[PDB]
Amino acid sequence: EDKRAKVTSAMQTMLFTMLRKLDNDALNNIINNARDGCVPLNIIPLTTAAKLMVVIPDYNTYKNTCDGTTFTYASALWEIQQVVDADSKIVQLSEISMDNSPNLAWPLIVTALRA
Amino acid sequence: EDKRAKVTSAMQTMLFTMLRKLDNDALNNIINNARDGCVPLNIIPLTTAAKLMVVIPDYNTYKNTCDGTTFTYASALWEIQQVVDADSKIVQLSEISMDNSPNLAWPLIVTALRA
Amino acid sequence: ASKMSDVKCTSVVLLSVLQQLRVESSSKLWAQCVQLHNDILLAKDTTEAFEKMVSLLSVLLSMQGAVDINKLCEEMLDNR
Amino acid sequence: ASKMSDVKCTSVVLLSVLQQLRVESSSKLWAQCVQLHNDILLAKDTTEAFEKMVSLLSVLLSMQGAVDINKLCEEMLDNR
Repeated sequence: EDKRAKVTSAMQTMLFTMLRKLDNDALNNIINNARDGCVPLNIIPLTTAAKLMVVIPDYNTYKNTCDGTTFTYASALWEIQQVVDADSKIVQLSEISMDNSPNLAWPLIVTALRA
Repeated sequence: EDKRAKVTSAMQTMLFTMLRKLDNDALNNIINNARDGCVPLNIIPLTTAAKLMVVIPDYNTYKNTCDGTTFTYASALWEIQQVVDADSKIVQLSEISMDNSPNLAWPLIVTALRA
Repeated sequence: ASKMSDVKCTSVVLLSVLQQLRVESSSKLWAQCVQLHNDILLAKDTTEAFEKMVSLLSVLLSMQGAVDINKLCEEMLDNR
Repeated sequence: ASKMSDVKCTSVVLLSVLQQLRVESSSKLWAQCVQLHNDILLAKDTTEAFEKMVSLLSVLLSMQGAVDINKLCEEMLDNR
């Protein structure tokens, strides 16, 4: 696996170098979010009202993407439907405040639909 | 095969578009030669004195690449060893002249070695 | 004829990166990556090519143990 | 970090073009295209990457019935 892994590390380094050369707003968004631990759980859909599930690691990333019931991601707007914690317990949108932030079981999971 | 061929034509068009964007002297040489019917018969070697076999369609392409016993191809010099015609009959380097050109059985085959 | 050729070349690499991560073991997911790879190559305008590229790239980003993006930036910042 | 990334991306496409031409049927030739594909990705300077690219591209050009380069230039000149 030693000879095989060196080719994998070389092809993956080339992959993101090409993506970095594209400089696409929607591509840079999902890559930068993935760097902060904000990764999707399924294939990002393109049809309207389709399910998307993203992970939000900390509260500082939540306010950067969520505004009210709208969720901005991949250069698109998403209508939030469910919010759960690490124990699969549904969390209301009113609980997520700056005062109640360190009381929830981070990270959370947002199930939203495309606009 | 109709759905599969459309992807093949799309990937091959992208392949040469990338090669055209590279603008490499050795890459442009073998592609332009292949357009004129001057195609290699085996993998172009990189080691010295290794065998290379190229096809030469007409006499106007011969003088563009061959000078004496030296063969210029892929931005490299090649020492010619054998020259045969369409009937596998070995042709000497003295026969290939402008006066005896329409008498040979074109195309020819050159077996040369790297310098 | 434009940047369109750079996205289509990258989509072939991304599908190759997935196949080296042994994604072909899932016939359900591999057929989705293949169909998106075919959609990008057959796209006409850049808008359709990039949006399909987002769906294909999200497949890679959805696998946690596959790639740590912070690791590749370290190997990139150490050489620059 | 340079044009080096454009040659390595193209070499992945060229290997993918060969595999769609069903070159994998020859274990002797496919192992040579795979090893050249691995040599380009692991190359350090651009000189070694392009020279290995010449050997890999010559594999495609050596197959007469695979690709007519004049055909792709027609589909390219008609659209431009």
